[PDB]
Amino acid sequence: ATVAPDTRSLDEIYQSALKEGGTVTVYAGGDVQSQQAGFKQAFENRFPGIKLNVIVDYSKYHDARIDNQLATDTLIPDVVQLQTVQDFPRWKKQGVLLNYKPVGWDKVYPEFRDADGAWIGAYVIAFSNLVNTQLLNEKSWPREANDYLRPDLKGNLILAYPNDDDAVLFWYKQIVDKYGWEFVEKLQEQDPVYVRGTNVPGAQITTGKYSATFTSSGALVPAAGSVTRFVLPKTDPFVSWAQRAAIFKQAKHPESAKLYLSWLLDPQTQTQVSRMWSVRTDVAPPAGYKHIWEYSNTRPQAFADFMSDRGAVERFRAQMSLYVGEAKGDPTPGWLGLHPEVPLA
Ligand SMILES: [Mg+2]
Repeated sequence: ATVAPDTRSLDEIYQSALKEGGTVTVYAGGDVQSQQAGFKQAFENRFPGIKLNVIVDYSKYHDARIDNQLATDTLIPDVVQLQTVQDFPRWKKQGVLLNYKPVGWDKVYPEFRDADGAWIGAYVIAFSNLVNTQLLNEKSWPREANDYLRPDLKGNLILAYPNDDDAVLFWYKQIVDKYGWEFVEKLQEQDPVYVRGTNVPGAQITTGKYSATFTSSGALVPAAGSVTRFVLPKTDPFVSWAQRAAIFKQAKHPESAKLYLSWLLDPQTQTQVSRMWSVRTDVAPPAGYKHIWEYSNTRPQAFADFMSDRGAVERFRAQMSLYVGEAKGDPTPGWLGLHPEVPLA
């Protein structure tokens, strides 16, 4: 089906959405439900009477959950938004996605959108250095990969399990490409602490238990008095991608789903709610930064290309497992089962 970019205002979409019962359900990729709390609060304040029933789980479990619900005709969500970006062209070809070009679709950087409107990049996430600014002075913030091998960072590092999250894994793929397996070998001698949940390193660094990590997201504009800082490398690669979102063809609440996606793309949402880069060409990067596509030391399309070859990803993941061990501990989102209809208690 051929569609044109939505020309309606948010309020015009919103009045139309209100007829649907006052709830839109979103299966969103993430480590913990709290990561979506800001979006939920902003959305529900902006559109009174419509609840953003967003449900967080690892992307690698949400996509399987959607595949199984499709197979059994028990589909629950209106919208899916994940970092497993290779799923979206597959679901498109399967015919289960609603072609919709949201408000602002024309301004989305072309590689961050499906040409027919089958899916859209919602916002940009990047994984790189996160440092404790009270433990480390600015001149000593580690920024390059080999900075983490210096003696005064031994025992002071906490890291997300690369074998539990493919975006984390891709950071290592790039670094091994450049510096070889010797980097991973030397890194283990630093006695890093590995954890599940990409939220956890930043959480424990904030409390002062660790000094730094190199596979974390973070605010480009930190809040006043923040003890942490997201810091890019000067030269070394970092990971970035556009989180992908789509509406299902069988969505029970298509107008509300449309509202959500159009709201995500709004310039205010892109700069005031989303905490990193925007997918839009007409949205200024935060002061001090360039557009994500202007950094020579990251390539969002490289993550997508990586994720398309499951065999290559698996082989690299398995080798990393031999260096860091099996991913230990409980899954941070909790265990949602096959048919979560609301967030966990
Ligand atoms: Mg030792």
